Amino acid sequence: LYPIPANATNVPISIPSRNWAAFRGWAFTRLKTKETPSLGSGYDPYYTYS
Amino acid sequence: SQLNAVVDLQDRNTELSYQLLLDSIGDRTRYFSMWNQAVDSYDPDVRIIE
Amino acid sequence: RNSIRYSELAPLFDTTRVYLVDNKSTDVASLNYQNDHSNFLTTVIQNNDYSPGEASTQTINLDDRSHWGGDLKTILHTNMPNVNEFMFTNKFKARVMVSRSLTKDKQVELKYEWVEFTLPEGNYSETMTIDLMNNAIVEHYLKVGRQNGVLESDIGVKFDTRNFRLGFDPVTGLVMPGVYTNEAFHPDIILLPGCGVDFTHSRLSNLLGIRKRQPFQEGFRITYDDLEGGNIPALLDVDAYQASLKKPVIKPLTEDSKKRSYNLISNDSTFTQYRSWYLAYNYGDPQTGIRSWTLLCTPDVTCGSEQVYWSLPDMMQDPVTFRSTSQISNFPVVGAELLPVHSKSFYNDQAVYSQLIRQFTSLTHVFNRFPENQILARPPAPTITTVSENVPALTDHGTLPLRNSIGGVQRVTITDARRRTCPYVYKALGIVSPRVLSSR
Amino acid sequence: RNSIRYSELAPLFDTTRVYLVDNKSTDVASLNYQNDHSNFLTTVIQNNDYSPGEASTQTINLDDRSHWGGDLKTILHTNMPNVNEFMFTNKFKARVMVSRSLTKDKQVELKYEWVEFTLPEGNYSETMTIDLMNNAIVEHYLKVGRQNGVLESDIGVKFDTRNFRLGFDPVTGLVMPGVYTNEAFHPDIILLPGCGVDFTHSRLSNLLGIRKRQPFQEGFRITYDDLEGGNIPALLDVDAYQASLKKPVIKPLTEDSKKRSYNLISNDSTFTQYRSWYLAYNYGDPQTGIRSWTLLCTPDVTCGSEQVYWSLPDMMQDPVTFRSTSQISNFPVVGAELLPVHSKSFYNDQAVYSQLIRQFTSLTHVFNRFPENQILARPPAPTITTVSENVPALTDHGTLPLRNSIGGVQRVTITDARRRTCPYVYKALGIVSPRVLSSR
Amino acid sequence: RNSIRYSELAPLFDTTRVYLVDNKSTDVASLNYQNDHSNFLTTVIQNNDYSPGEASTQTINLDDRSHWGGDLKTILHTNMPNVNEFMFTNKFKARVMVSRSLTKDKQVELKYEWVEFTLPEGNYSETMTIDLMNNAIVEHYLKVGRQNGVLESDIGVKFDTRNFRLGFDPVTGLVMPGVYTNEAFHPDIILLPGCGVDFTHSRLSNLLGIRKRQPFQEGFRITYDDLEGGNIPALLDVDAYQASLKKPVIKPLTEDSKKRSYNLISNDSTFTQYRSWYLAYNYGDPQTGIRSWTLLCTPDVTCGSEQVYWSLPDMMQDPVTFRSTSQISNFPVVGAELLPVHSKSFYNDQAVYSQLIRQFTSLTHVFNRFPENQILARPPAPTITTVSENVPALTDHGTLPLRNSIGGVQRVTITDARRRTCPYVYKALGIVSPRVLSSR
Amino acid sequence: TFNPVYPYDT
Amino acid sequence: TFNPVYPYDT
Repeated sequence: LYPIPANATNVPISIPSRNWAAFRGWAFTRLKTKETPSLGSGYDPYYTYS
Repeated sequence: SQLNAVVDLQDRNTELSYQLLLDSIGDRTRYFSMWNQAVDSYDPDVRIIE
Repeated sequence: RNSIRYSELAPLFDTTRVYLVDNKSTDVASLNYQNDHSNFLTTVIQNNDYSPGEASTQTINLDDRSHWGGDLKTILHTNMPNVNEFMFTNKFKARVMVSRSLTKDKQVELKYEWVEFTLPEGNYSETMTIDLMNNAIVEHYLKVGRQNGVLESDIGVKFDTRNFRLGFDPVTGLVMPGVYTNEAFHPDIILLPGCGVDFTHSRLSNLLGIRKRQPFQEGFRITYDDLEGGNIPALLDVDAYQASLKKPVIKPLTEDSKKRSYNLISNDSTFTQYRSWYLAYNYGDPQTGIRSWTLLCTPDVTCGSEQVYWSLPDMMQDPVTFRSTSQISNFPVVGAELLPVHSKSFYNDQAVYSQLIRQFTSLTHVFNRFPENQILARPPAPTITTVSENVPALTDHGTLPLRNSIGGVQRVTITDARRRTCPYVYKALGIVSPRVLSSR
Repeated sequence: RNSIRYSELAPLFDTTRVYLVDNKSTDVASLNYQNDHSNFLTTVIQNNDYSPGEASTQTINLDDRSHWGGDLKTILHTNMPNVNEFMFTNKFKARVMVSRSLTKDKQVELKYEWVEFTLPEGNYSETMTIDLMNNAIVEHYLKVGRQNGVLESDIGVKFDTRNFRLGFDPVTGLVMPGVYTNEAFHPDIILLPGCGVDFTHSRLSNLLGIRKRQPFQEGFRITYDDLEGGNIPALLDVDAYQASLKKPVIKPLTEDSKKRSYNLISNDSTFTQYRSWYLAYNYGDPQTGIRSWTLLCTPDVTCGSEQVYWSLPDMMQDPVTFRSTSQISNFPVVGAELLPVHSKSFYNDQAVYSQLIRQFTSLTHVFNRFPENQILARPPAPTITTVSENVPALTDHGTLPLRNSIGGVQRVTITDARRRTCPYVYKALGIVSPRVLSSR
Repeated sequence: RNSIRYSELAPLFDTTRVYLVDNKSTDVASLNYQNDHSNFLTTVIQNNDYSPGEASTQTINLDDRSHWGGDLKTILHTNMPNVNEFMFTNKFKARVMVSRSLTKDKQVELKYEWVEFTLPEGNYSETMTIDLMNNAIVEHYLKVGRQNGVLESDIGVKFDTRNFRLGFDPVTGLVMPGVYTNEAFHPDIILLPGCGVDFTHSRLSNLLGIRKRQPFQEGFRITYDDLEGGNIPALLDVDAYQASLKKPVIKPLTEDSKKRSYNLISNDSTFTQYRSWYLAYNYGDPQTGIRSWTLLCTPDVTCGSEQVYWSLPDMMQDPVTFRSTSQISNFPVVGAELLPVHSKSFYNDQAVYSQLIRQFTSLTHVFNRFPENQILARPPAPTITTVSENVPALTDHGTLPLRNSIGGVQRVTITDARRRTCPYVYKALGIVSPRVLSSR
Repeated sequence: TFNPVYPYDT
Repeated sequence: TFNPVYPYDT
């Protein structure tokens, strides 16, 4: 997940040199930060959406 | 063995994977109370006004 | 034979160093967040590329053909308060008088009850800690005592620190000087009939320097009734005696300025109803008194050297009998170490020459509210105050067995005697140096 | 089998010593120059002939047939100031009142703003550090406050160190003594409506002894609004009450000499608008107050034991996962050690008997500018001051792997937590003693 | 296989101990004489018969078939003075005014010159060291200054220790209090136009706690010109202002009792011609001021932890790259160790309450000669004085290679950074314990 | 009949 | 109307 600031239009992503053997491909979408609870923890204090 | 067979990553997406797995093996249009198996949808006539 | 491989980097041999550290800028951001320096995650990776987490995938592999072990030295640093809630040094139960009443025509009805007073975290130094306690006894009287009868004259329970018995004359039966010699010897607790204190759930006991001679019998209750033999003797009526020069002497000062009664047992006896621990200990029956089941000990502000246990669940093998689990409060232990707190000692001959001046220095007699009553007075400050002081501890555990596959993210955890993270840790970090031990 | 050869000298066996040292007269002249004791070059050669640099050509060769390692003990000595810019202890943001105005006929327009005050590097001791802070709040008022309305009466933010609540009477609702008992218990910060302080970018927080119970959540902001429950109670009108002997009592001293208002919430309430941290912590709602997310801790002037990492890029093999580079701020690490600074503790019962005398000693009341206002007064000096003190550290890292060909000139580098040379190093030097570990 | 033979005594195996010690009654008599505890001879023999020297013939033989090594722990003890000639702490160059003259009808001819003042070895404590310096500036004026014009009013160079800027009011442009707040913060050096100080050949710099941010560039010269921005502001004419209650204020006290001029730049400016280092550092342009190339550091009386190197030319093999010689000042080194001196810190709140009393205690105002001039006054004594203190050092070097034939008389030698015996050694002695390392 | 419990005299 | 912000009296 990469952040897209409000009104931002360009989204550059970089992946440091690594191994690609067996790579299958890419798949992608776009989500709203408000609708994406934070999963890097047991509880998201800033998640006010259901 | 006391060794944990379960090894997870924050990087993995189990819930979604299961969503996609279901669609591939059956008719997501059918409901199944046991697992609360009732897919989220919307009225086509609401999303697209005709 | 004894390699040490990593992703794709030259293999290393014989030994090296993996570092467990909280500080790292990257991981703090992501990983720990809702954690603290006593239960955190950290990447052992140390390779600038690779997103932490993605780091988590990688692993440091100690050659498989041999059983490895690693020396584990750590640097622990706290800053825990002398008196705080978590360590159980901010509370303490005591029984005081609640109401003094005129009842059913002629009866004097005294109602006593137990109550738990608390202290305001921090406030180091032993003497002052005493004061804060005495003050809490008062603060309570202020909210219940007076407004229910009970005078100051009959305030039950007060921690003092002197030998009410230095003046004492074996014939007179009185403290000739007319004053309880104002020097500090050891903390003790004084009680009035019917009341007393309980430390069952408090380490402050250890601060006063009074312990049970049989520790493991959970239940530290010291009643008035227990302080047998050894009630603070009474004061000579210095004024009467002198002016009178038979000789008055037998006259045991019954009150004081602002007229407070020294609760004397009877119009005759030279003894007062005030019982002192310190007295019972060395002045009472050694075979049945209190000296029988309690011990007079050196104070110690830390309240009791407690130990903390380390655990690196994801990096060391689980020691002999511990079983591996995921319950933070049961992780295997790999190293024990005393919790970083010492008793620095100082000299303040300024004590009691200072209490004298300290009272003017502090714009209030908040602690000395009863500057006349020889008992309720403010205990003398003892020369040689102690103060808990936090100190970094460069400890060193031994070589411990390692897993031959060290995960990218290791979990570090410092626990306490009862097994629970310790909020007062500011810095914890360790250095591990693996090395061979034998082969498979 | 295990030789150690050099240019043309007798071969040595089993072990010896290479010395890493800055002092050398020759190299200082040439080599380092634009460097400092934390990032320098040095010749390991130690042979009187040979021009340094030309030395650089030569090499110490540890027999090739074996993997060597060397014990590395070092001697590090600094002299870094308690309060300085590099460590982040000379700045700190706080929000104060900027302007007090008479507006649009009837409105009282209060304008508050955040501003970052700085301190003059060095000035050790905790108490004094507090003072320097309070002074900086003032120094600002002097450049903006007064000349824009705002009286002294309404100065927002002041670091004190006492328990505004000792006198307090549960009935009166006032500090009976008529004075906030002048004794020091712990540092705390007091705020007026609308203002507050922020330490997000400062270790001074750690000096006051106030930390977040959840450290890693970058963002230390403590608003007036946060200090719920626990506004400094008001003072009894000691004069009125006494002279009046109904009883005046309810009279809560509204001003003081030189008539400054104690901003009382209303003509009724016994509480003032002044909110104290220390109060909120142990006197406010434990479940929702500030005690919920901040921790009362022991001061510590050093501001926080930080560690430094060593690196000998040209002499040790790169530890497990570090990759070799030439970017000074990423060199591999070979040893970690706490940065040489301790908290020496002293006793000055002379405190507050000294503030009293200190004020005459210092020909100015620079810090006590408001010697009447019971709040804005100069906080009491606490008995037991702390002072960061620099100390040489004879540390000892373990045996580390070596390259079998040691260059004539080695580069030594001591870095800090954030990875950057540390200006405060006066002496750094290490001794390495190579020895065999296994063969190829 | 691993014997250890001596003349004609039972052979010993595996290990033992040879002792290097100065004390021995016999050898002192004969051998050393013109030597000292830093370059002496000693017999390792330890056999009561045999005349030393004749002892010299004998030898301890470590089995030839193996390469031996020995653990070398030593006991070093000095007693070197804080301030002495050998360490370079008794001298220091400064530029002062030599002559003030009335010339060629209307010209004011000022002649300045550099001169090196010396201090009387010993005199520890930092504060006092400052004083001794200031005094030396004076003592010179007494021999040249006055008798060539130059008044006290224009004495260039004085080491002080306070923040001439605490009173300062951003509007007034003056130190309102009418007195430079008499509290000590850090040593600094004040200069008058045209003069300044140089430490190029002195460690005292390190005593003041002022270092170059680029050490290796030999050349510590701090001119008046350098102390840009940050001239001690002037004092408010407290008397005028008050009595006058427009308002005088703008009146910046031009002299003092005994009428000395505060050299104000012009009849207008609030600033004086007196420039302070401490000011320039934190009050001047951070990018171009002095803070740009000098660093504010903790004092440290020792003047700088220096190291000493050991050497046992006749008993250990010569470490990697040293070559064997007979030039005492180039012997091979076998162990490095910091020179046994620490900074003990004390508390004297008695400072400045003591300077006040110290002046009456010392029957003379020798250091305070100008008790009126707010500048030339005697710097405040800082709370927390430091004092170099000598301490025995039980150090421990590692195992070092040995010669398989140890001579009867060994030569011991402790050298310093620059390689020269160190006169201040009272006791030096070491214990060597040989043991096998491999075979030939 | 209120005890401030404080010796105001001294 | 200038506050020196300093108690000159004492």
